[PDB]
Amino acid sequence: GSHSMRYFFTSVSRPGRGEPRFIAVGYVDDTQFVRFDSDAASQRMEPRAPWIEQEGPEYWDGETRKVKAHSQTHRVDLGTLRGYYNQSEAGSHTVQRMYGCDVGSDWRFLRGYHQYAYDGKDYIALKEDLRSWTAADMAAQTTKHKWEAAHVAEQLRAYLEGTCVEWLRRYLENGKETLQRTDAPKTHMTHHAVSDHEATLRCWALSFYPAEITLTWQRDGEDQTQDTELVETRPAGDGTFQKWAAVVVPSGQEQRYTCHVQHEGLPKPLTLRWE
Amino acid sequence: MIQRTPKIQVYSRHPAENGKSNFLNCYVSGFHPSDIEVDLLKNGERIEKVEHSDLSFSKDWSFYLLYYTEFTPTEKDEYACRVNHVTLSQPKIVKWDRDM
Amino acid sequence: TLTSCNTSV
Repeated sequence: GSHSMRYFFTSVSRPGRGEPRFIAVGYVDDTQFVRFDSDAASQRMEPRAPWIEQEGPEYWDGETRKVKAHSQTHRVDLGTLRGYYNQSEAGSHTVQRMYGCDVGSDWRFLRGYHQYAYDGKDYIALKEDLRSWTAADMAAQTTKHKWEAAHVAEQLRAYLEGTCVEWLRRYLENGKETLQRTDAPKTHMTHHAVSDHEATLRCWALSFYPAEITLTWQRDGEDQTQDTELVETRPAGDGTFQKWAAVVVPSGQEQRYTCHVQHEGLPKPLTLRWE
Repeated sequence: MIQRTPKIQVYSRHPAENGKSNFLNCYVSGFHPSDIEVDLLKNGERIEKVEHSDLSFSKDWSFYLLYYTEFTPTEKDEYACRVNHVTLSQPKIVKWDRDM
Repeated sequence: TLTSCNTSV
């Protein structure tokens, strides 16, 4: 399994209603492990997975230190962006940032990210090379220049290839039961008659980890991609995900349709049928 | 200003077996801005101890959140999600279907 | 673990 640590930060200005809000969450694969929310009593980085709790005063203090410094930078960022777009002081705005790293199955550095958006649109993004930037517009280009000059990407490689990878692995090591598991999907199908001449056939995938899964319906071998209702993979709230694919069969045609489920935890992918 | 409408899924954590404990989830995803209101309803009435996850977002910068509450399904009991966001001309209600 | 970085746009 390939693994990833990503961190997500959201800053939203509240004109008149104080300091902006900064929410920070971190993730290893589909498991969230930490959080920070400006509007909280705490004002500390909190654990959100059992395996990080044990870490230590030092861990928790340093991450509180850093997340609060990130908080302040994103709210210096917010005013600068207002200037770069010479916007009102009355408007709310949202910046969002996401950085992290991916390791393959051998747990070595595979990919490094750092992207930044403003008002739900790309603003600037480090490229896979981890030295150059993709500046969306003129403003993102001023910013690009600034970071070119201060050699910020040189410092970025240090974190995403050293520390991010180092810690992700530590996190895999230390959260082994959660993080190195692969819960294979529990599949089954439903049949409810929509009418006299047609019926819904729904293929379920339940209690699985990681979220990556393909749920495909077929009729006589033909892909049914234009005719499948596919819901988005949702969380069950216990660290597993759920998903379903449905088709409306002309009655009598049930034995033509086959569901197909592919997930990291399934030795060979499943083909299911109503019979 | 980008404004994206929330997709809503209200479901349970486990197969709804009447008389047994489960959780009623309402996952909103796909929205922008962050600001969203989501209530879980038991027979129209608004359920009050309702948690939600920590705000996170997808590749395309839209936001998602899971709201949830412990519940024991009945056959007569009706449950739902009421969601409200700048994109909705009125609060969206989606009923729970135990088979979805 | 978070980066310690205070670079603004």
